[PDB]
Amino acid sequence: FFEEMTVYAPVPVPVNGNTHYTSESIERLPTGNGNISDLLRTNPAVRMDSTQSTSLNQGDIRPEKISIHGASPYQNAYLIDGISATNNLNPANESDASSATNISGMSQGYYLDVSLLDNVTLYDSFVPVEFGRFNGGVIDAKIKRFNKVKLGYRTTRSDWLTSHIDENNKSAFNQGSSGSTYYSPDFKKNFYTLSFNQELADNFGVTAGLSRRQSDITRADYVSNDGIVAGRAQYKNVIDTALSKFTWFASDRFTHDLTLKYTGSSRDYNTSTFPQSDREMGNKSYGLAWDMDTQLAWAKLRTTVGWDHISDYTRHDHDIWYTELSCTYGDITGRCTRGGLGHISQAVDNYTFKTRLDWQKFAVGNVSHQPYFGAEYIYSDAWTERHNQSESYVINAAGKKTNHTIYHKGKGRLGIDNYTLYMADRISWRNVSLMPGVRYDYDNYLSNHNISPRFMTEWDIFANQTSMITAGYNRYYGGNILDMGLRDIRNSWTESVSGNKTLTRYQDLKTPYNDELAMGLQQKIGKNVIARANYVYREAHDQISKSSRTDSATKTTITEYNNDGKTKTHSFSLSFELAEPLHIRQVDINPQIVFSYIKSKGNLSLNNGYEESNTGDNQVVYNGNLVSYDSVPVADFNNPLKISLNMDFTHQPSGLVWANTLAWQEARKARIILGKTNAQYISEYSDYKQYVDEKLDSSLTWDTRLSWTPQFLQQQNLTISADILNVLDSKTAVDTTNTGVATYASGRTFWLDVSMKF
Ligand SMILES: CCCCCCCCO[C@@H]1O[C@H](CO)[C@@H](O)[C@H](O)[C@H]1O
Ligand SMILES: CCCCCCCCO[C@@H]1O[C@H](CO)[C@@H](O)[C@H](O)[C@H]1O
Ligand SMILES: CCCCCCCCO[C@@H]1O[C@H](CO)[C@@H](O)[C@H](O)[C@H]1O
Ligand SMILES: CCCCCCCCO[C@@H]1O[C@H](CO)[C@@H](O)[C@H](O)[C@H]1O
Ligand SMILES: CCCCCCCCO[C@@H]1O[C@H](CO)[C@@H](O)[C@H](O)[C@H]1O
Ligand SMILES: CCCCCCCCO[C@@H]1O[C@H](CO)[C@@H](O)[C@H](O)[C@H]1O
Ligand SMILES: CCCCCCCCO[C@@H]1O[C@H](CO)[C@@H](O)[C@H](O)[C@H]1O
Ligand SMILES: [Mg+2]
Ligand SMILES: [Mg+2]
Repeated sequence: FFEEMTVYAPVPVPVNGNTHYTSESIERLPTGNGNISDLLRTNPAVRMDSTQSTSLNQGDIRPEKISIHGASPYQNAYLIDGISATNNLNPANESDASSATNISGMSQGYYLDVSLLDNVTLYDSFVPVEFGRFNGGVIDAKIKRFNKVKLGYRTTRSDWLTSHIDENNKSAFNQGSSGSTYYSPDFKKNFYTLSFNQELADNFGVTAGLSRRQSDITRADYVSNDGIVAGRAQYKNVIDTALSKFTWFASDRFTHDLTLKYTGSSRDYNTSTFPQSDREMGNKSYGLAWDMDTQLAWAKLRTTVGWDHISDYTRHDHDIWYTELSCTYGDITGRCTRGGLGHISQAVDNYTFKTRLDWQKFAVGNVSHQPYFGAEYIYSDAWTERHNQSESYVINAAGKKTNHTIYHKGKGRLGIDNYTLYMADRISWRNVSLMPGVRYDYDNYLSNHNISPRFMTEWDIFANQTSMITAGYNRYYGGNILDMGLRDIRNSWTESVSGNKTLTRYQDLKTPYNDELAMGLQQKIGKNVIARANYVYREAHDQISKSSRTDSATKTTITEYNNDGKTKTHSFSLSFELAEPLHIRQVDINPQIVFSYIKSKGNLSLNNGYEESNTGDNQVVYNGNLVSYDSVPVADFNNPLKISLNMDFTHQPSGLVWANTLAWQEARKARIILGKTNAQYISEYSDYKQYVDEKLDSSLTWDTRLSWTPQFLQQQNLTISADILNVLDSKTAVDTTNTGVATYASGRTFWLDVSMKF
């Protein structure tokens, strides 16, 4: 509806607030593990946490965190075919640790292998009324409709990866861990894909995508008090993906779709120091969706009936975790800790009922109107469970148990009703396009009536589509964190002597939101250059943070959640591309320059999210100065300037495609909290928290993918590809400890993949 200059460049970029990633572009770009986060790292609206996936943990194949326009990584709406696929149970808890209540999770409900998706669409700004419950952006994964059998093999290993490690981390890295932080010294990645589409009957068919991504990380199974490794074992990390879509083109009026979705993540861990501490930590999501499109003469009606199960779990091998003062395990003699703390889980089931009505285009004088309305109902069943009774204790040689704790078999469930109403009008007069809209959200979890005004306007300045300006104002209200209401039930299962149970105060919370002011320019320079300039301003208000206290008499820790967090972020992007690529001796060259600049100031850390507790600090000492906390730069997802030269080489006679991305990223600042002993500390300001920012290293990263399709074979069935990540083997310090011990980004990495079509 809005006029747009299509992206012919190597890397997709934001057009009118949205970026489209086709399967061609997902396959052409080197995407590592093939998680949606690998696809979106190149987007100028996105910032990753460079301290997350480092030289120390390339074995892990799970999806990574993404910040859109300064928003936190738990504030994005992840959807599959327009249906919510976001894990709102407790996305901030990523800890791989073992405990009675620890469960590792993230915001992505399904860890989807992107190589099976038809396309992925990211909305970063000018987001329409249909999308909601997010503070930063919307990621919409789309499933292919029948239109072919493809087999794909992809592999990599620790031998093909260069690890830049500080000498201080060498021992922990070789063992495979340091307490609850796990490393991947030795690993082998085998990824298998199977995709097919088959017409089953007249106007009826199905598409099925299956993917098994496995990483076998080798660590020490047992480490002694001395630090002596006794043996090594293989810890299976696997993500299974199963996607399927049935389409029945029943008639001119009706079209039916039935979608089956399933992602199975499973990771084996153990505590090196504790014998018999094996545990399976995982995440399982599956669901169904019946879509129906009814075409009438005056309007189009789209209905969706859906069910999704999103879960995370910890399943120890053992049910008892205990400390023997005189060890009876194997040949261990001293004090030893053995076992595990059973099986726990957390889940949310959504029952979705959506409707959208698209009225036919009509005129009121010379002003063209195309309105649309939506109504949605989502029932959420959210729960946490302790599957088996567990115990902990210290036992003496005689058999006397002390410091005994019992974890009781239990389950706690929550029922939530979510409603959505929305309407927008597509207004078009001459060279001006207008889309005014309003979205309404209500839930009985926080019981807040949320009104989101949504407005974007586009002006074709000369009406020849050479200069187009887009401006807009939009409000984005986020979703809920179900842990707040569920944790107390999980903490009540604990029966111990001096254990503080929890009381969580959250029902008076206002829903967190972003106000956005955005301006976009699409400009044709000369005959062959397309230039895109975008500015996005985001004010993040009523951001969730907390404060706590422990009460002795009642033996309770009272956490009171609040809306004290606030950030201001300025986002700028400048892109240059060619309408026509160069042609030299049959080699087609497609070049692109992308500038991305994101500066954010706030009184919180994005990684902390709703668990942030320092928002009550109105003032801080920052780099020797007593300043307002809101004026201080945000400490994470903080590499402000990004400059990229992207270049695709295509030589059809030889069946070769050469994709290259050269990315220069600005150094991030590592925040350090100063103690009274610190040389830079100021006693004058002792009543305030004091921080110093240490700038680290900038990174020049060259990622490449060389794809060969042997021309001798009829139908071009076979394709062999090589991916090289960080070709220059840049050594970049992503993070540093208080002592000065540095964490490094990953070094040169080689990926080999084969695909056969039939
Ligand atoms: C398509 C994938 C081709 C892989 C070719 C082998 C990659 C070699 O990889 C290199 O090997 C060196 C010696 O073993 C190591 O020192 C380097 O760290 C490693 O990057
Ligand atoms: C219909 C089945 C579709 C997927 C086919 C690929 C499954 C690969 O499966 C893998 O095979 C390996 C064989 O060496 C085993 O060692 C692994 O444990 C297994 O996960
Ligand atoms: C998961 C989908 C459930 C619906 C069952 C599939 C019905 C397919 O029905 C098909 O419809 C065609 C007309 O559209 C006819 O020409 C075919 O003979 C008939 O098999
Ligand atoms: C596609 C389905 C469209 C949305 C259906 C809206 C149903 C509204 O239902 C109403 O919700 C109120 C709020 O909890 C309740 O107080 C009322 O008792 C209930 O009937
Ligand atoms: C949170 C308490 C109700 C849980 C849902 C139970 C089964 C569906 O009952 C729902 O009740 C709502 C009223 O609250 C209505 O708005 C819905 O239309 C109705 O489907
Ligand atoms: C078509 C969509 C209809 C649903 C709109 C949401 C109406 C929310 O309405 C609210 O319902 C609560 C009960 O759950 C009451 O406590 C509130 O007083 C009432 O304002
Ligand atoms: C398509 C490009 C649009 C350019 C928009 C104007 C430049 C925005 O610039 C911003 O202005 C703010 C004003 O208070 C300052 O606070 C920011 O530091 C500054 O970066
Ligand atoms: Mg290596
Ligand atoms: Mg309330």
